[PDB]
Amino acid sequence: MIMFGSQENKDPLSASSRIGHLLPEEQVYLNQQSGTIRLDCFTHCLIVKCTADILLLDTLLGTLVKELQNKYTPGRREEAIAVTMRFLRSVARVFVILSVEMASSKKKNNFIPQPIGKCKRVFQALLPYAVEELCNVAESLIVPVRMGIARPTAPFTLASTSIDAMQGSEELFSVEPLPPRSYLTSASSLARAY
Amino acid sequence: SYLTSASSLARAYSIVIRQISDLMGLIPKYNHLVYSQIPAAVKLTYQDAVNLQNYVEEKLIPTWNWMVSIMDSTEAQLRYGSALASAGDPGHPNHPLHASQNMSARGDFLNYALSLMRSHNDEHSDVLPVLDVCSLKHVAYVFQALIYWIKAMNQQTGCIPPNPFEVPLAEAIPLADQPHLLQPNARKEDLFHDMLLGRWRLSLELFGRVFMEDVGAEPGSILTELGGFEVKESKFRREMEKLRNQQSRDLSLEVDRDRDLLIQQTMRQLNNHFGRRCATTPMAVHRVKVTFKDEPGEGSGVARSFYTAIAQAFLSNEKLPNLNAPLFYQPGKRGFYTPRPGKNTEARLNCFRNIGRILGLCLLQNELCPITLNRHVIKVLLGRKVNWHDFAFFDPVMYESLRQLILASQSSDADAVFSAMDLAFAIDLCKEEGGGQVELIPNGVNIPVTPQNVYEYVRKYAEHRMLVVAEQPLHAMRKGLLDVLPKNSLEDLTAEDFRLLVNGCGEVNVQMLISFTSFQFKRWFWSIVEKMSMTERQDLVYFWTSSPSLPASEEGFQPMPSITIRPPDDQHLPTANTCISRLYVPLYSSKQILKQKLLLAIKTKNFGF
Amino acid sequence: IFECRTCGLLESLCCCTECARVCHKGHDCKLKRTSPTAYCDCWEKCKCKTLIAGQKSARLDLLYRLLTATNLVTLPNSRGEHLLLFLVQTVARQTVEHCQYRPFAQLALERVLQDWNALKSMIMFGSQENKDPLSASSRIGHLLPEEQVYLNQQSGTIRLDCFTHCLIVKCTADILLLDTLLGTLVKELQNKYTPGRREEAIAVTMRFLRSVARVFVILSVEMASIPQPIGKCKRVFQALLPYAVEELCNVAESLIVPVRM
Amino acid sequence: LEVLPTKMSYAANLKNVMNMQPPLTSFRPQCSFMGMVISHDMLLGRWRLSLELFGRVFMEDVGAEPGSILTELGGFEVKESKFRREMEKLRNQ
Ligand SMILES: [Zn+2]
Ligand SMILES: [Zn+2]
Repeated sequence: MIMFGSQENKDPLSASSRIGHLLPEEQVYLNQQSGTIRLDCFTHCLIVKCTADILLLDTLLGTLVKELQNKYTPGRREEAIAVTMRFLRSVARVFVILSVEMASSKKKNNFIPQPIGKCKRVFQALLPYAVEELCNVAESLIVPVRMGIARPTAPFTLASTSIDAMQGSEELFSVEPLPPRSYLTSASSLARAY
Repeated sequence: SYLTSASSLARAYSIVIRQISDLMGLIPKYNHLVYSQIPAAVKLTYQDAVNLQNYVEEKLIPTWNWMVSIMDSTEAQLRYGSALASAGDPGHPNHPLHASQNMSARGDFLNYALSLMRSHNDEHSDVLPVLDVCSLKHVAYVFQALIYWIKAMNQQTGCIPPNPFEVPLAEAIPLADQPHLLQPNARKEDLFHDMLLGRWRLSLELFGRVFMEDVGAEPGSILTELGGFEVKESKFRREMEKLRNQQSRDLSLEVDRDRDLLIQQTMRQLNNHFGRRCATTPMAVHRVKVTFKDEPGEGSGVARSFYTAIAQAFLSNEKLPNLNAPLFYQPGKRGFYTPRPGKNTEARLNCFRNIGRILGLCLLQNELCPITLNRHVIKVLLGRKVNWHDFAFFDPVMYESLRQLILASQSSDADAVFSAMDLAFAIDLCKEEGGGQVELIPNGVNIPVTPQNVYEYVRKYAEHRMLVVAEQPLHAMRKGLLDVLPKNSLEDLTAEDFRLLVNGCGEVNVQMLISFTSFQFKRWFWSIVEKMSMTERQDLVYFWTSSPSLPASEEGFQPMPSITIRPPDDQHLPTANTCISRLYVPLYSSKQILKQKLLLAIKTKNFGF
Repeated sequence: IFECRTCGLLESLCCCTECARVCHKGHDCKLKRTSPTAYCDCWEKCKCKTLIAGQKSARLDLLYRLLTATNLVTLPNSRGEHLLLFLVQTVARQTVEHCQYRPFAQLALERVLQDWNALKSMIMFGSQENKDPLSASSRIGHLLPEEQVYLNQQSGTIRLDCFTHCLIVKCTADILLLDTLLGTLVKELQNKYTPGRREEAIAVTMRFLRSVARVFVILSVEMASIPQPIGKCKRVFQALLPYAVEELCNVAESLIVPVRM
Repeated sequence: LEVLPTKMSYAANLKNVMNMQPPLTSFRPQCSFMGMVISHDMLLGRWRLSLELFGRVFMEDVGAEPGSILTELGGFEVKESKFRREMEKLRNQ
């Protein structure tokens, strides 16, 4: 599951040979990229769409932690870290989107939405690796505003209720990849994400 | 208002960078240019010259890193999108080439944020990255300036040659195989310092289309030089407009519609005009006017009818009045003609000479002259060096058949194979010339070709079929254009540009026609013209603007084509005013029957004013 | 034209700008912006002390001795302009008015630039240890210590820009003045006899080329894609090519920094 | 950061910031951003005027984030709001 996106199932990642290959440099750009749309769909469903049963998330973290401290099997430690790192990148992507959508606690309710609360549980149980991965995620968001990279976009309102936030998130995450054959708003919004 | 300030600061930066480059160009020639002319100037040694260069480079390094990283990132995104188009399929509305690419504010931003996080660890798969290249024009000012620095510092302290190593013609020169890919804006790839300019090929292609009015107005812009048809035709359209309006002497032509008399009348006046003039002095005219008799009315539409009328006389393959063979033929694909040498009489030279003028006259006043020419004959007209790649335009069959011969000569067994063919340096002429073996080199009949000189044999076949057989027409047809257009007005445009300006668009494009013409009746009219056959579109435009084709640019209509809807009347027929290219159609509340009036009007093939 | 309350020159009555600084010095004389067509009326209501011109040969000779014996060229006048700045304004104003003549400032200015002391004062006029009476600075003796710093840093450069702009843009006359300014600068930039002079001439040239680059950029940014004002800026850079390239390198760097960040 | 920021130039200022360069419960944080232990009080005192405009212009957007230092250094404008609303809620109770 986690190492999906790599290898070929149904997408232009598959059939990258002569049929989708005009001299070798076509594959070079098609390679060096690993799919994560399928991975993101699994993560978003497990964090957002599912209920507060909080048993599948514990079950997933139980086996990841168990293999992260396995020594008697040769080479198991290295593949456990690579699996963990890719999974934590997916959770950070969902957490950034969810937190950016929702507004600040202006009503002094002192309540954090359940989907975000599940994201924090993953980060805490994997503290050394989550801290490392959140460092790179933050760097990707603020690098365009360090220079004039722009992509101005347009201002948008901030959702106050949970239901509105779950609306926007699923539009961009429940998506099928592909088959085979105003500037100041963007800077301020990226700075808010950082 | 941020991007306006950032783009202005980038323009101010470029003005300073040019001065450093301009100043540093005077260092080698200081004692001859500055120290002598200026009464009071400093004296420069050599040690401070190299130290000065080190100072400039170290200052410009931070800007170099800023620009290169941005241009590298955008180029990889643009190239990756083109890779996805080839592999992905059309249809699914996220394909880059699908119709949609041509949403809530919240939804629009979340994709940009998601794209950046995915591309940091280079995941970015199966989705086209979000990129608003129209917002990077302050970057384009910086990059264009630093190129100017290194495009001139390199001097201070095309025509594809390869003959061998062939590839199938289907993707080697695709323009030759489908000659209908000549859109006015067709990308050059589809038809067919230095390292950095080629390293960012795609990025410099988008620049010069979105950033040409600003950037490209600068005194040393690469985008202006890198520009293709869109900037070169506008420059030419002004170039011969300047010489058209300055002239105060006009010429009058007078011919009839009859085929035999038309050629006789047209020649009888053209040579008379050259009699009072000189060969060295160009035949530049303010305006040449021709009126057909038995039909009163003078105007622009009459002139357009003439160029088509004179073209059909030479287009056809029948004989001509003696004052003897037809002077054109199609050796390769249909539509593209090559001169017929024939008996090489003095009268034939004038016929090929005088067809040159009408090509220049058409360009001078910017009509269309439907005399389609092969690539090689167009090239020799402009003066560019003919090579062994445009021979593919002469025909696809022979070069491809000849291409296998070099490819087969790459094996040792080909020596035994070559003994079977045992070709010699002799070529049999086509049935066009009446046949007959011709020697490529002296005593070539007794000398059989070998795989050793297949490299040598190939080039002797081409130019024998290219130049010498058509030596006197190509040398005669040339001063036809020469005597009317100046020497220094055609060097910029290539053989590919020349065709679009002379012959216009290859086919009558309805999708361009709608964007060119101006006015529920229209929708019925537009549906009719979509399905009506391709054979008689040329007549409709001939009915429309007295020409079978369309100009390759929107400006090519002087004035713009218009259509006016008259009050309803089912008895009358549509009438076109060619002098203003205005078509009047009665307001018909029916679609199928309206086509009958259009077909009836088209078949008339008559004009009157 | 000017108006004076004390002399009664009002309404239709006016006095020329030459009479304002001599006949009406110290009065309540102010410039007015009305009715551009006029003529002087100073004598009709005042004893005009400007109707007589003296011996011209003695005027120049007197200027020669004052520029040699005395140290008077460094002192600015009551309006804050050093003598060189005043003269350049006169030449620019004169060359427009004097074109309407139907049948000294040029000579003095071309002579003042020829000596090193005047050029040193003009180019470094706003710089510290040189104080403009009318500037908001040179009053820093009663403000808090933190206020006094933040003001020792930064150096006045408006007066230098005004002088440089006039000699390049406004003084559209002959080029003799611009070559004269460079002639004494380059000579003082290659003199090895007087000790402690090379490093001083280097600093003066740096400051001057900074003003030219500031003027050259604004003119080029304003204009669309060669005008004489730009051609004069280009000539200055060529004559001091080693010292112009490095100055332009910093000028370009300052413009692109906010875009880069 | 001992020297008072004096130059009003972005290029020079960026040069300065660059060229100047057991039981687990015993672990203690060690903020030393590019040398020297840094306290929020020192940074707040250094950027004083810049933080007065920030808390007075960007009060509805940047002054609304969780744990923002724009709203607990705020003046009357932020003080008149939370007291009256808190009083109003108590009054209606
Ligand atoms: Zn007075
Ligand atoms: Zn007077």
